[PDB]
Amino acid sequence: AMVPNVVVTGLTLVCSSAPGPLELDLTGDLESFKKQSFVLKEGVEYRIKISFRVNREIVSGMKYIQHTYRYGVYIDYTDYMVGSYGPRAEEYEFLTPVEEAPKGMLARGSYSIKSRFTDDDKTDHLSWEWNLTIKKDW
Repeated sequence: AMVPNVVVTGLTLVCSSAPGPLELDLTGDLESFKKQSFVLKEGVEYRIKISFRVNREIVSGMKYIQHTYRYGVYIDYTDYMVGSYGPRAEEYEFLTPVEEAPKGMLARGSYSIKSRFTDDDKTDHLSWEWNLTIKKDW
């Protein structure tokens, strides 16, 4: 111990009509993501996929949280129940239900997302910030 129990490894934006992969390596330098962004075409359906491993013991009440900002203004809170996961060699993948990108010129542009992977004990398994850009086109 300081053998971590949970290691959050990746964020993926799942979108069938995206021209390429939208992935964050969460084992890297988390700061660099603030000077990067993922593009989504306005109005499209997507899901967020969180890749994580459990090394030692059963974690209950896992939870994925997203705080969404536009120019530093707080505009949405979304949390998803992830559930209970036991230790395993193979990484787990949590997928959100379907979300939809907003639509219209006024809703276009870059949004800031503060992500948190936590649980019933409020453990900070991993906290990170990334950007989502909504455009007219890919």
